[PDB]
Amino acid sequence: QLPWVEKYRPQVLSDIVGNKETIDRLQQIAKDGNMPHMIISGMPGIGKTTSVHCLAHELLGRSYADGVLELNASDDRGIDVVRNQIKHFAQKKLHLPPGKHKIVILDEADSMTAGAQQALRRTMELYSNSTRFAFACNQSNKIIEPLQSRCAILRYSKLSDEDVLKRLLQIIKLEDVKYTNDGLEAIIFTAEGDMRQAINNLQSTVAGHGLVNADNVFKIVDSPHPLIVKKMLLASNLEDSIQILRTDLWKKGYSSIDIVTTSFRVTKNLAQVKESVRLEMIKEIGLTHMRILEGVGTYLQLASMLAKIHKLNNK
Amino acid sequence: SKENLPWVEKYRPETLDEVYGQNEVITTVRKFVDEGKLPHLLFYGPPGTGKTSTIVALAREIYGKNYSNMVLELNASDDRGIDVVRNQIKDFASTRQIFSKGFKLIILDEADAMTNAAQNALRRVIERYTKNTRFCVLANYAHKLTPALLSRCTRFRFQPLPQEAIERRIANVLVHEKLKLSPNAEKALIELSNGDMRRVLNVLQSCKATLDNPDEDEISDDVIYECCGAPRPSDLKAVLKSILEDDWGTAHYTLNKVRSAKGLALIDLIEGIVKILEDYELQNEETRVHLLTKLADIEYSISKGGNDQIQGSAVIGAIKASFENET
Amino acid sequence: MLEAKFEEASLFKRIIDGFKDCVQLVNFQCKEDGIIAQAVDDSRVLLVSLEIGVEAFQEYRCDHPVTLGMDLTSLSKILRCGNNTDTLTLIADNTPDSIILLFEDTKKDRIAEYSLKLMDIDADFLKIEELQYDSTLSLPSSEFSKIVRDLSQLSDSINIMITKETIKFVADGDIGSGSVIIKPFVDMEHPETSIKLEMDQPVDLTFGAKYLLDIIKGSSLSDRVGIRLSSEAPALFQFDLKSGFLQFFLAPKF
Amino acid sequence: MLEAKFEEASLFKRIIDGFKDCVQLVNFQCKEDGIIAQAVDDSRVLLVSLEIGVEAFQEYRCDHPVTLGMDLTSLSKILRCGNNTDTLTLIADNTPDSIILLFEDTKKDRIAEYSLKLMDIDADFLKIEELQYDSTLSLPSSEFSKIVRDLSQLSDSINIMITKETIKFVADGDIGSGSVIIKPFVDMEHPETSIKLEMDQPVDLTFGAKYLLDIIKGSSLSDRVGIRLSSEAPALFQFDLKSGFLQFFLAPKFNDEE
Amino acid sequence: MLEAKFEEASLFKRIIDGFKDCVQLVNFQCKEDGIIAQAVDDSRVLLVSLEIGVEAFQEYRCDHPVTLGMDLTSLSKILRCGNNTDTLTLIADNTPDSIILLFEDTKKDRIAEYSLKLMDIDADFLKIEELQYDSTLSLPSSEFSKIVRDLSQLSDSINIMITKETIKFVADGDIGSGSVIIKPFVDMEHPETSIKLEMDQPVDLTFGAKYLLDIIKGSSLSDRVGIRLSSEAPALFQFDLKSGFLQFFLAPKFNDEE
Ligand SMILES: Nc1ncnc2c1ncn2[C@@H]1O[C@H](COP(=O)(O)OP(=O)(O)OP(O)(O)=S)[C@@H](O)[C@H]1O
Ligand SMILES: Nc1ncnc2c1ncn2[C@@H]1O[C@H](COP(=O)(O)OP(=O)(O)OP(O)(O)=S)[C@@H](O)[C@H]1O
Ligand SMILES: [Mg+2]
Ligand SMILES: [Mg+2]
Repeated sequence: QLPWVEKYRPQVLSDIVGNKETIDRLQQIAKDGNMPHMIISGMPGIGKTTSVHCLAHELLGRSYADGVLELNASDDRGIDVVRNQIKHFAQKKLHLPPGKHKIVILDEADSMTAGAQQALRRTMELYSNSTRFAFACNQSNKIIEPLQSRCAILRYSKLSDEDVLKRLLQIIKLEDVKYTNDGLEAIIFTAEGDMRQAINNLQSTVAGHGLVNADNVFKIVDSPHPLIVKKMLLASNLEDSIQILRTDLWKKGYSSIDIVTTSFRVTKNLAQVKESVRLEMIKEIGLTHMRILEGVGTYLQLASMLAKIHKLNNK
Repeated sequence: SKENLPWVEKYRPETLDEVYGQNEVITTVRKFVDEGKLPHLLFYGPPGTGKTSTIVALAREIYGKNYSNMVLELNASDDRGIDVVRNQIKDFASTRQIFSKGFKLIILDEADAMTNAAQNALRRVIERYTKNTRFCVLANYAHKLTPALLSRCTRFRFQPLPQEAIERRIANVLVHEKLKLSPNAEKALIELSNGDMRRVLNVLQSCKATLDNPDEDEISDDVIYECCGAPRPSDLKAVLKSILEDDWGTAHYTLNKVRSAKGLALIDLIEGIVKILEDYELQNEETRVHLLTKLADIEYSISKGGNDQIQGSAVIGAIKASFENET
Repeated sequence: MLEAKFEEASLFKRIIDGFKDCVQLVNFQCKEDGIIAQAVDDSRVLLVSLEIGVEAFQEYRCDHPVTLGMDLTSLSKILRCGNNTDTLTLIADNTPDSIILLFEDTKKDRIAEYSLKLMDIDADFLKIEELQYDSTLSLPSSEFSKIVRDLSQLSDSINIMITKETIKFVADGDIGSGSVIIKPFVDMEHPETSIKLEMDQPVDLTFGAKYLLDIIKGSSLSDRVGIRLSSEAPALFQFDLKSGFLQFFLAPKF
Repeated sequence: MLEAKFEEASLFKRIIDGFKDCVQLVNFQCKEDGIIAQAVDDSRVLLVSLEIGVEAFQEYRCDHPVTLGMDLTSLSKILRCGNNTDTLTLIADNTPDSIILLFEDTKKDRIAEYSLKLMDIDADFLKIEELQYDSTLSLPSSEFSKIVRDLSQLSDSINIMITKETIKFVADGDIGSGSVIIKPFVDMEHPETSIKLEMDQPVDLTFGAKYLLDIIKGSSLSDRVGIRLSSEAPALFQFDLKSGFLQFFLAPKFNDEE
Repeated sequence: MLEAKFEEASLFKRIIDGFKDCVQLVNFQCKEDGIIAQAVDDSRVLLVSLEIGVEAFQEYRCDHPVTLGMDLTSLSKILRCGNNTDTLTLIADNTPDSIILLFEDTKKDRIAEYSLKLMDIDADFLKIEELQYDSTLSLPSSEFSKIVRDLSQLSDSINIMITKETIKFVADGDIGSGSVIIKPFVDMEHPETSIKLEMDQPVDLTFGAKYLLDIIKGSSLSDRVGIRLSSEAPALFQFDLKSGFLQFFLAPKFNDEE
């Protein structure tokens, strides 16, 4: 069966729960027409390719097949292609409504060579009245400044907790899945603003266990055991925290980097203890993370971090 | 002949029934293949867990003895770029088999070293050609794979080998070889493995070589500890005892003679003393706090160099001052 | 059983030269009306198809068809013993594990005999030839070879374009572009040099130069080459034999 | 513009064969009195200089000189379509980005046309030829090729020594030493086999065998080769064409200098 | 001293072509009745033995035998200057450190002279030839070359079997097996194509194909090849020269012995 990322892939700009400003901008553009050259940059899995696909579809109607030229990184996008095929498409005659234009979608624009990017300048400049260019990339710095000067720049940001939660609730309502609040919270926590990864983890948890619960999510998508990390940090005695770290995290194959990073997140988002003790625990966690990043990542460093956190909590 | 391969290669599983440790994933994969619905697999796990052996035995069970021809196996040793994908993988997926009739199998072993552009080009190959071919991605780190590629495959986490399965494999090896193993020696062997069958097989071959006999005797803990290397538990406990009870100068002399008689390293002794003192039932946790803090500081200092004698004296003084609070 | 005697070992050697390099496995089948053989390359863009009628042989006997597969490389390795003028007899029983090649000189003198190990290949002969092609043309094969050898240097793709009374081969790559334009013409001074063209519909297809280079080898079997092109199927390049033909079907580049 | 038609594509192919391998970039310039071309190797010890007068062509038209640079390898890659007997026409506008090579058979039949991309090279033609050389000699080029091919096997350096009525080529290396001694002589039975020598001063120069090997290629353009040597400048090896010549100027080894 | 002049440098070049590749060091010895040379490969399964009588030379003078050893590769490197038609003179003093090869054209014109460094080899010529061999046969050498070239492709071992009026060469390996069967016959239309066989005892020996391949080179020296086989000694393959012969003695494979 089709995955939920592809099955429930948005086909209308209203279904996108991304950045509201740019979404309404593109919606008004598709409503009025006169789409300009654009470059959409951001991070993977936030609704960049789907956004430009929806814009092109809504703007071209039934003429999407013969008015949109899609070129991904999977196809050759060198100097020869830009010289021959893109120029032939831009010079192609096509009867369109008096508010629409031919769209050239270029996915993964940050991978095009310098020669092709240089040749695309006059290609998009001489046919800017019947052909429009939409680039979708992750690093806007990889595209030359002359190309960026002839187009709008749309920087997509991370998706807040509310938007991903709303989209997951819509998907659950459309799929009739049994879930719980802590399970969705763990899913969003493991997603890190990645909507595609969130939907993928949700579908995997559903197809693997049926019930979307935090235990299952931290099991089918087991990585550092956050709740377990919180229970380890919130321990009252040193031996209990040491036994938890040994049995639950270290004896199960959790890497030290995941443990310390999950540890940082738990602390930052902690609310049981005061602000100063939280900052001191983050400072200890931060030093331990620095030491690990240097390749000294072992169990002794995490044990010393826990000992220092307990000493801070020891008044 | 197979008698020339090392024990890690000689005892490679050829069928799915010889892959121990993984039961929840092995049964699920067997059911996938028997019922027919075999999705794109993503075997994620630590080294030496049996992912490559599992997928090789799976392809053998699927296609028969002609596996080496009906399966496209790519790895980090082979050039895996975006053009390599575009040509080879797409031509393999789009075409059909030259030896029989059925779906194809592309085993992308160690695909965590592939370029981001290669994965971006392959994520649409997996989604387009999905009725005549399948994809199996083997990984040790799930952070090197793009989330788009990570979401198209069913993820199977290879857990470290437990005690029962590793002891079963050890018994199988002891049956295949004219060799005997002591129970406590077997336990010590399982302790220094961390669920890595490669290490167990290697050190088993090495201790069989250490026997020096026609194998009429047994392999005890002494053989394993002297052969596997690393400060022996005997010298470890002797140094710890001399530090805890004996005099400062005597403790220094003992540590020096122990680390210079066998050429041991100070970091290995530090880790061993940390592992041993973890079982010590101690008084108020201040001693444990001081011990862990000072030992981690000394380890981080050793990780950058310095004077070995100064660091050894620091270890001795740290352990002593930490235990002086237990009175 | 298989029992086919070629007057000159040379004919068989040139035929195999045609399968050579571009394919690894060949599936032969002898029967009452002759011998056929098919080989497909790994990427499946090229099919080499042979047909040798009973009359091409000096002696042919078949009371029971036999299908046999073999490694092309192994076969050519053995296919340089024919002295060209030697007589060659292909021999095999009804359930063969091998194919026997028997080369003999006129006199009883020297007899070179080989027993080639066979491969098991699932019998699955393709029948992809079309009733009508968009355009059909024939020209001297040496001319076609030159045309291919010219353009090959410029690109990995050579385009063939056909319009009324015009055939144009084109290559365009890094160092520049090239083209060879030929026109239909009847030479009575010797019609084996004429260039015929029958166009039902203009065609414009692109082929991988590496493959056209494999195909030109057929020049050694025939003076002329027939090229049939269609926008609906693989192109057909054909080299006629006395009672038979060697055909190369090549899929256009998408 | 450039518009030069060679009767036989073969002449141009042999000329380019001469630049081949030993140089990478060639700078051509067509003008009212013909075409010239110069190419210098990377180490700058060899200069290949060509001159083709208007009369060497079947048709030549020039109302505006054009200078064009190109990669030699690219040119030769394309220079095997001439059928030798084909007609070849070099064509270019006054401000070219390419050079067009047009090969045609007598009949309208087959037309092979190429459009070669040009390289931008700073125009800087050298004029290093001397008024007088210490010694001058000519001999059959096939003979010169053999002499070079002999000695080459023995060393990376071949010495040319000239004294009154004596020309001596010498190589000396690891396996031993070799020498070829030739004497001036007029053969009336056919003077294309004669060996002329005019010596104003004895000369003794050493050249890198790898370069002399590149130079011998000119045999395919002329029956004889002229060799002009001087202790003051690069040596000149010249192969005459009908209305033109191909020249190779080679710097003597200082002790180690090709 | 050594002083041997070959009419055509070509004869010596073909002779050396025979030692070429299969051996590295050759020990020559000139004397009153001619020149002999022996070379044994490293594995000691092949001995190459030459004999050139006084009459094979245009001029030969020897008042004092000289033995000299040399590297075969060095010699062949120098052995492509003969123009084939050049005259070749081998020259050496009684206690040489080198061997001089002097190639000259009819006219005084060109003289290529080489001085090859010699190697010191303990003089120890072998005399392993037998009085009688189990079987003896001769046939055109081009035919023998084809027979060897056929079978070589199939295996690293080629077996020669002889029975009354039958000679059979066989190879059997991975891809299959092959055999060439020849029968004795007198062709009066030209007896240089006949195949003679004298069998005193049936023989059946196996040889390493790599070695037979080295041996076939002798075809260039003689129209026919003589093959003498025995179960007691190395086989002898012989190529006759005008006054002389080139012989190859090859040890049969024991089961694995070239
Ligand atoms: N704002 C969104 N609303 C709903 N679904 C979304 C949203 N953003 C992403 N998705 C889901 O994520 C899938 C993939 O989104 P993409 O737009 O391809 O990700 P991306 O932002 O382009 O980042 P890339 O492609 O890795 S550079 C879609 O098919 C949706 O299922
Ligand atoms: N579950 C197992 N049962 C039996 N033997 C095993 C098992 N896992 C590993 N081995 C042994 O270890 C060898 C190596 O196994 P591999 O599958 O190559 O390791 P891996 O899981 O692929 O990890 P890599 O290759 O370092 S990413 C095998 O040939 C076996 O001898
Ligand atoms: Mg995208
Ligand atoms: Mg592996």
